[PDB]
Amino acid sequence: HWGYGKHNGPEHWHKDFPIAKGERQSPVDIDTHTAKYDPSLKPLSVSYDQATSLRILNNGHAFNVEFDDSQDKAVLKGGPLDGTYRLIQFHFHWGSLDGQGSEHTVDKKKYAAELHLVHWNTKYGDFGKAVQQPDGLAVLGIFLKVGSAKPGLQKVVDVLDSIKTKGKSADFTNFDPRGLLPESLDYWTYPGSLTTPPLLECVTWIVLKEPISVSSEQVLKFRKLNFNGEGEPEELMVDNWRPAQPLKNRQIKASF
Ligand SMILES: NCC(=O)NCCOCCOCCNC(=O)c1ccc(S(N)(=O)=O)cc1
Ligand SMILES: [Hg+2]
Ligand SMILES: [Zn+2]
Repeated sequence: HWGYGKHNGPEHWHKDFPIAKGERQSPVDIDTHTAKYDPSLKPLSVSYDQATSLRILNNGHAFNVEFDDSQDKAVLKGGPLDGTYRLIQFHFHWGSLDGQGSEHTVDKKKYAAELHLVHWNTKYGDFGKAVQQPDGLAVLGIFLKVGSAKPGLQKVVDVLDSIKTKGKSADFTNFDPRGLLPESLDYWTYPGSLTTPPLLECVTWIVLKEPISVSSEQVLKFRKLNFNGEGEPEELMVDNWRPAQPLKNRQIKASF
């Protein structure tokens, strides 16, 4: 099955998921000189004071921190969006080296990692239904650059040892996502898709201008994770990112 290896990597995904070559894929390069300043763009509204984290899980392609989304607990609104989007999970994409790892690029510049905070439009009732609509999801993308440690990320880093292989999970309550946000909420937005199979084109991307910094040691722990399950040949979970895809006439709007 699909992965990031040379035999099952992104270049092969189109075979089982033809949408891989659709008209609104994701990730893309943000050409900052071609991005359009849209004055009609509203400021983002991140309401995560009430977020209820549940657990963390190694799903074989990344680690996900899941939240309780049975109620309007942690939501995203404003920006290019209409209605409320509820946080379901967050995960990262990282590289084998500091010079690569992000999915989206800014003027072809790659970051060490990229944080994705996944939300689904509540008008559709459930996540499964949101994935069948063109305005079904909203993913908040935050770039990670190597520098100073991120206080707020440390809690995640420490549990990683507990979910080393695919299929492992650990309780992960009382995690506050606000600790992962940059100071500024300026963003780029464009119509896109999931970045992993099934690559559904249901996402409104909100990519923050300002990156968060993490330490070398924080990033290193990410790379200690395994793609494989327990008792199988060890394969380091690195470079779980997809290359930039053709914009194809879509327009990237800037809130700044
Ligand atoms: N009805 C059968 C069926 O499979 N329906 C599935 C409904 O939607 C399924 C989508 O796959 C779910 C798993 N993936 C994700 O949730 C998921 C979420 C976000 C991103 S990303 N990287 O673009 O932020 C990538 C993947
Ligand atoms: Hg869709
Ligand atoms: Zn992602």
